[PDB]
Amino acid sequence: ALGKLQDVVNHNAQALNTLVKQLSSKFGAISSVLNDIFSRLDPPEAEVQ
Amino acid sequence: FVIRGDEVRQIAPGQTGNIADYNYKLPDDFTGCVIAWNSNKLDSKVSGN
Repeated sequence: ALGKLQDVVNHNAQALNTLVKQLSSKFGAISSVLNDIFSRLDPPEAEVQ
Repeated sequence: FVIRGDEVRQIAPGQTGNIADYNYKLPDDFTGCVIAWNSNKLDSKVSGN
């Protein structure tokens, strides 16, 4: 019966979860950890990453 | 100044080594030009400089 009210909560929670999950993507870079990128490479192309 | 041939590559922003760390350090956001040429005919002694 209350699917209309349940859908709003489900949508918001799923969108927030997707936003959180998007944080752990390399996004075309070598690694997804910023501080690893800093420590493992020199500033020249670390800036690009 | 005058440096060794192998260490000429250390004169660049973000580099590490003996010369870059303990003798002459360049800023990360450096702008300008560096000119290096061999001078074996003027700074070499048979006995040793």
